[PDB]
Formats: sequence, structure tokens, C-alpha cells
Amino acid sequence: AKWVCKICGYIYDEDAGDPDNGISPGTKFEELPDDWVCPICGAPKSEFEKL
Ligand SMILES: [Fe+3]
Repeated sequence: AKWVCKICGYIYDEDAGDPDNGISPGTKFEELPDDWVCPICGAPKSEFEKL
């Protein structure tokens, strides 16, 4: 799945993960740490919408 940061437009792609911030590819959004935030704008998970 992809999820979009409603603040900045960043797309969290679960296939890509977010390895620079400790997230391996294939990590589902729901598996992201509570303290993970948009690596662009720092918005919390609450500001993401699933596409
Ligand atoms: Fe953002």
C-alpha cells in the first residue's frame, strides 16, 4: 500500500519502507513505530491517508 502525508505530499510506500529512518522495505504502515513521522515534514502517523 501507499500512504500519503496529507501535510506535505510525501508518499510512504510500504514496498520501499523508509530505511534511512530504520524501516525496512515491506513494512506496513500499521507496523511503523508509534514514534515514526513523515521523514519530510515530521507529521505524525495520524496525518497519513491510505491511497
Ligand atoms: Fe509530510
